[PDB]
Amino acid sequence: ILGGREAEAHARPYMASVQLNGAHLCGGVLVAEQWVLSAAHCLEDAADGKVQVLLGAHSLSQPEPSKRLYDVLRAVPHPDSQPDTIDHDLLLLQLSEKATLGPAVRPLPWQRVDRDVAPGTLCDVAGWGIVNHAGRRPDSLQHVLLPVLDRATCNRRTHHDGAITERLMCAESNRRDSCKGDSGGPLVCGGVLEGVVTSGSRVCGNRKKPGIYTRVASYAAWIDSVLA
Ligand SMILES: Cn1cc(NC(=O)N2CCC[C@H]2C(=O)Nc2cccc(OC(F)(F)F)c2)c2ccccc21
Repeated sequence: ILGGREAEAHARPYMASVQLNGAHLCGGVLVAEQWVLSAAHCLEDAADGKVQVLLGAHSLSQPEPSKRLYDVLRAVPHPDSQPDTIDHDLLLLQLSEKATLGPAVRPLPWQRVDRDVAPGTLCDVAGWGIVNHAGRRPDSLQHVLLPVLDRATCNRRTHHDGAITERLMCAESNRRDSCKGDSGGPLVCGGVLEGVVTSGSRVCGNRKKPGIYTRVASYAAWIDSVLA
């Protein structure tokens, strides 16, 4: 997260760190007792690496009573996701058992009504991604509040030049932004999950290249099918 602040520890009990061989790789969001949603590109060339999900965390490194590292029974990328596109960039991770719930670990309600978030709506995105251009990695969860950017602006040639489909949304990226390592994490608006940070390499903090988020409401039936 660029231009953000250290999050209040455990105030986002849905927040997941998706880890590969013990290192933070991507954000994710607990959406059911046994299921974490993230981005499909996260597991590109993950091969047979050990994929785990850390729940209940603030610090990646320090002991906390609510922190638990879960193994993953199933990783389910969206069938239409592809390495060279930003489309359908969702991943569902089935934990090896249902998560132990409490004040620091709780699924987030998620949007099923397929209607756009209004431009200017202030939404929260959190993550353990890089916090500066040097690539400094924070030990603890960071967050930033970002206004939703209208799709027409986001689609201007100067911005993302027609790439933003009805299944995607954008947020402003003027100094405050998601960045490398924040992919897969949640964009939350009014206490409901609306977006998942896409996992394509994108310059961070430049107003001319807004953040892109997959609209969870557009994939409601897919999320349901995988859980079933
Ligand atoms: C906006 N933005 C999104 C990008 N993509 C992206 O993050 N990923 C693609 C799928 C995997 C994930 C990733 O690279 N994770 C990763 C890798 C190494 C360390 C690490 O820990 C960390 F963050 F440094 F603390 C995290 C991305 C990449 C570059 C620039 C902007 C970028």
